[PDB]
Amino acid sequence: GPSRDVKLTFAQIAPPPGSMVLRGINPNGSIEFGMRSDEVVTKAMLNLEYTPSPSLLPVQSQLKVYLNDELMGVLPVTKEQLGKKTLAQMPINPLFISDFNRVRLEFVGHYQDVCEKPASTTLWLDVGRSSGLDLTYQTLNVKNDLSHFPVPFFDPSDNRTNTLPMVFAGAPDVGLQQASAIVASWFGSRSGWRGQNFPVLYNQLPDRNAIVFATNDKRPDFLRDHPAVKAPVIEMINHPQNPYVKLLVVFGRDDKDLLQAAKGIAQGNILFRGESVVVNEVKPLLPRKPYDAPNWVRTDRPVTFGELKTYEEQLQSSGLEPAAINVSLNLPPDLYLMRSTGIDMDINYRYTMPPVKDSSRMDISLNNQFLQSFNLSLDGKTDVSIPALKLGATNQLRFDFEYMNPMPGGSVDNCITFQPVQNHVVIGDDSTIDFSKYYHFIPMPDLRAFANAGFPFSRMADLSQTITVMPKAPNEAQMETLLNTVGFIGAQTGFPAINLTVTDDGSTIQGKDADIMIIGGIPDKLKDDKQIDLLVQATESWVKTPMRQTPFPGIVPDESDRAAETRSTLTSSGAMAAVIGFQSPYNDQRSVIALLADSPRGYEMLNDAVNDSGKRATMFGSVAVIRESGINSLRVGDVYYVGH
Amino acid sequence: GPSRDVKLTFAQIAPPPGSMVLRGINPNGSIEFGMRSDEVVTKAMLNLEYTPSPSLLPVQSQLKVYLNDELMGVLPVTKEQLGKKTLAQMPINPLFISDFNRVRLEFVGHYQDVCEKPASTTLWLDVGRSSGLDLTYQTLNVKNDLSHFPVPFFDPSDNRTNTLPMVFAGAPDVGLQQASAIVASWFGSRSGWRGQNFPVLYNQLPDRNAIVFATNDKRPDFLRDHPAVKAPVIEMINHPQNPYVKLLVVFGRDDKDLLQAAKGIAQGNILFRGESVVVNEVKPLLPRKPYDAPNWVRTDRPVTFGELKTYEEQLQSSGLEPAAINVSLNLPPDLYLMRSTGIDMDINYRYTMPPVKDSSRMDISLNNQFLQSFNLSDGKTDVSIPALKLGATNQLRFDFEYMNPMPGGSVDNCITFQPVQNHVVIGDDSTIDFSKYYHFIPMPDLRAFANAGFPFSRMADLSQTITVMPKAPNEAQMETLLNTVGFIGAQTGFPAINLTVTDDGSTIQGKDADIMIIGGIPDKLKDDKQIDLLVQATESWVKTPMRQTPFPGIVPDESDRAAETRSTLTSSGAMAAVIGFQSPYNDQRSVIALLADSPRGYEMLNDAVNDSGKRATMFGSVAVIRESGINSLRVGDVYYVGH
Repeated sequence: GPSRDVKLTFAQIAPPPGSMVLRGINPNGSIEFGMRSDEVVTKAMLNLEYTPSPSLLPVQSQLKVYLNDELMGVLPVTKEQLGKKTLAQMPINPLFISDFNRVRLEFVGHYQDVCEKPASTTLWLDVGRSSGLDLTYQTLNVKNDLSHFPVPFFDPSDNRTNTLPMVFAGAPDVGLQQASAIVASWFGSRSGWRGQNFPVLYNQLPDRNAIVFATNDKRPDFLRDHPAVKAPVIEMINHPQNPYVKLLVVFGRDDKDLLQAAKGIAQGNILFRGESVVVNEVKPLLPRKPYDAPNWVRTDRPVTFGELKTYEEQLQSSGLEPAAINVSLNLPPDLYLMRSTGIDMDINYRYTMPPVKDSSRMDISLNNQFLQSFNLSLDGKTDVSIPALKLGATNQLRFDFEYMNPMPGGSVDNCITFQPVQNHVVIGDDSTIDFSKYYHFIPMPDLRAFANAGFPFSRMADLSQTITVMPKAPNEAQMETLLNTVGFIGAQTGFPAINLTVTDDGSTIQGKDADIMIIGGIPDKLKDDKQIDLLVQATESWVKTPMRQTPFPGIVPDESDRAAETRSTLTSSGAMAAVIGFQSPYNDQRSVIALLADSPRGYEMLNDAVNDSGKRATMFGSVAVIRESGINSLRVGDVYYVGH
Repeated sequence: GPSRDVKLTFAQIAPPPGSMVLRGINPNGSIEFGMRSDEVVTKAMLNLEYTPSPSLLPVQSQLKVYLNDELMGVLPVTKEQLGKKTLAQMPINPLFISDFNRVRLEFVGHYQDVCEKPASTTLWLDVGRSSGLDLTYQTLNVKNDLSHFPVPFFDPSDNRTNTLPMVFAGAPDVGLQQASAIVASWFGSRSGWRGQNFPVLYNQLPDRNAIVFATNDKRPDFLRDHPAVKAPVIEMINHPQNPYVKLLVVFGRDDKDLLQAAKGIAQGNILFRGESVVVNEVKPLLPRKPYDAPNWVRTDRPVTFGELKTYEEQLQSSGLEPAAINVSLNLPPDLYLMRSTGIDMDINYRYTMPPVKDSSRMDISLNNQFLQSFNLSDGKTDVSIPALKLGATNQLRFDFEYMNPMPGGSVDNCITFQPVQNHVVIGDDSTIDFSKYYHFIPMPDLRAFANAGFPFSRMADLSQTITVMPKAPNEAQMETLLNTVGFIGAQTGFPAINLTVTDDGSTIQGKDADIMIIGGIPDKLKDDKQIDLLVQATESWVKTPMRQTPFPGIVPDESDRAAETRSTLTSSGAMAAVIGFQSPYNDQRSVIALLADSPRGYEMLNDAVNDSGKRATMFGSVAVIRESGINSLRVGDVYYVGH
């Protein structure tokens, strides 16, 4: 079977800073990696480029490698490697590996053997960011059972961006488009932060796990002599060229049957069994609530920290120096602070009584911004008022415990020291955080929330109040960008779009209360609003520039730094994509976000910018222009507030 | 491609104390540099001529060399070189170099082993300012794509002056002059504090990247083969001799199309695509308000610290000794307060609560001068800044001075530990009022012009600004015009797009706008009243204002600033005269004249206007720039601008 040779380095598995330093207080460095439970590793090796300390002793210092609680090897320090950068090759036995492994490097060092100062900064060993673990994956044969779903298509263990191409049969219909969008949104919600890309190709066949859409009419070229189905059925067959890649052929009589199948897949994914699964009836019971997403916190009532734990071992730490506890809480980017009172949180922290009252403080930080420090000299219910002014869509709350332990040293001749004792730190699980007093009222025309959270469309979980307009007979690129943006919206939230509406005519939205989404060409029905700032055409394009451009604006905007100063029009022969956001001419409380290109290369740029989270989270303002030189954003046009 | 050896001394890249000392509380010494993004660094080595402390332990004390959090090598101190001067060269791996690199040196020291105490002045390692980085840049070939604009001409990762020569077609008319001035203003505004220089050549291709201006009738050299165009196009072609340098060719049917192309390049440059960009329609919607410049602070509303960061972690610090938090305020030089109460600001600082009140404080200072102090024993303090040094640019520095009352045990039992760090943060919500001021100042001086360009930069777009130029100017006068326009544009944050370049004095008669004389003073001017330093290329006369006292009062006096003697003399050298006076047509408008007597004088004037060290030392109403520097004096009548 096929076997790839991936060589992951130390710059994408190690902490953000990269090169880690192994001191005496934190001598453990862990890097995590896993396989998709289908491919088997072979010929795995670890290359370490470390530079020991010139002070530590040669033989009494060593670097231990632990794959999973098993010492794979021990590299000692020699007299020549005392202060020189040395390359060490460590073999990794491909037998103790599992679905998820954490290679842990532990460094022990001793510079003095008589009166060594524990936790001294003279001893250190830092691995280089050029290190890497080279391992080859070999693909095995899948059992071909729909019970394991979506394991063969999408495995949550893989950290690489999910690549799931969808193959239509050319010129999708109205129902087929919305069903494919539902499936893509479900896959994006299943993926999450991993990032998802759906390369769509018509009447072709890739060499990767794909999804084949069939409706008993306009079937792909290779779905020949297949019997018609009475009800929507989902069958998992193999590729005819090679049996080492599994497809997903969804069937149905008409577009409505395929939509029912997609709804059953997105919702009833827990009843999948065997190989073929027939859907017969799917009906809801009650609608969803606004601003209610599984990934977003509950703003209606205070939520405990127990509902904000990714793993059970998040709210506890140990060791000579207790590490900082980091918690993530996603919330909608509509929190507007009116009374400047902030949020009130009660932290029920339990700590260790220090030997002396030396103020082993504890600090709370929000996005690397110190909020307040509490003395430490044992649960305490403190009412912490957070002066929150930069609460966006995603943040990170850090509780650090700066422990300083005085150790009796004695005198010059009477050198006596004590080894450090480990301190246990735990945050109270009953601790709560309140977000009820925060209101929902913000400037609408900004798309920073759209790129970070998708707020304009993600008002409700199932996207009921959203209408996406598509051009007649879409090509590959238009459907590709549609699927990509729908999957991104679904991943930013926690629930897929089940009640989304797709239309091919631009006059069908006249008189409806919904958020309009333009994917291809802006229809002439609403193009006359003139609030659309940047328009991309075959070769011409005109943009409007504001009066003042500030890198960091204030909390409340002003009508003086957003008015269009000059309008510049020009034409060229290059590629350029545009992301614009304006007010709908049919309602004063809804918005329209349009992603538009002109050429296939522009669509490719738009897809590369939307799929990747590095280039997408760097846009703000009202308008964004994506070109070969990345993406440039500007805040032009009048501002209109949304909310109450 | 050509290789240029570069030696960056430690003086021009480190903070301006000259040298850096690495103590036990501040062992981090940082050095920032950048890469042009179109060149690759090869054979980079770091030299260090440092002195350690003699009380250091030889093996248990070393220094690191981190390049973007990557240890290139560690240097220990041997017993023989414990107190002596130590020179060491370390090879730097060019693979980890990026657009903006920060080399941080960390020093670890241990003078004792059983009872060593931090914050002690017995252990130290100081690097002299004789060291520097030795690296050889190697240019590459860009993709010739206009989407990366103005990347090949101006990179935000550079630190040296941006020399951008502009090749015209010879004897440019008013339209070409105005277009070149607009382009130079835009480039200077994009550059900013990096320094701007715009040499001009006629039918001479330069070595560096340049901009070519064409008209389809007076075609310059090496462009006769290019076919005629139907509309103003912007194309970036390669230099025929050496392709590693790029030239920006601007075409147009006539001067009006060239001006339109320049206006489009200035404003509509965010959507350049591929190559040969055709600009057709560039029209404005509404005019610009006075005192509306991006770099200058907004006076219509109270301004917060969020709009004055220009950074990400400027309002916060950490470590044992929290570094000072500096915020720069760029105010216009036209500010007058009769109430004399001073501007009030609402500081919302917060800090780490120390264990016991030990008189740890925070000092707020302005222009490197102590202003106020607050004890740390989390607030909305109203601080009234006395307006005594508020000029055109300043620096507001909050320095959190701490001292930790850490115990040390008894004489027979000394305790050991590691000192804890403390974080400080101001918060991007502290506002400062600036609407309680008026715009009324006596303006015969040149300090506001040299520092901010006030009389001409009242409107960021230079709408009411008339610059005269001689008939068929040479390279020197055009260079002077381009340089002064670029400087005015860089002091502000908006390109001068609506400036008016004229050639005859008939347009000056009956027009409400400031005057900028470059070539020479016209006949209607230089009436020998309120005008000094008339240089007829042979002799010159200067007036002494009866007194020359450094550091005058805030409000100037009229008894001292009065002409006493008119000394006339003929010489054989070269001089440049900067003269500021009042226009006879309008009382509010003013006339600034930058003139020279000889080509060497024009060169000295261009050099003075280009740099910034010799420009900040210019004040008064008259400035004479000779081969021995610039000397200024305040003479003439006083006229007030403002209501």
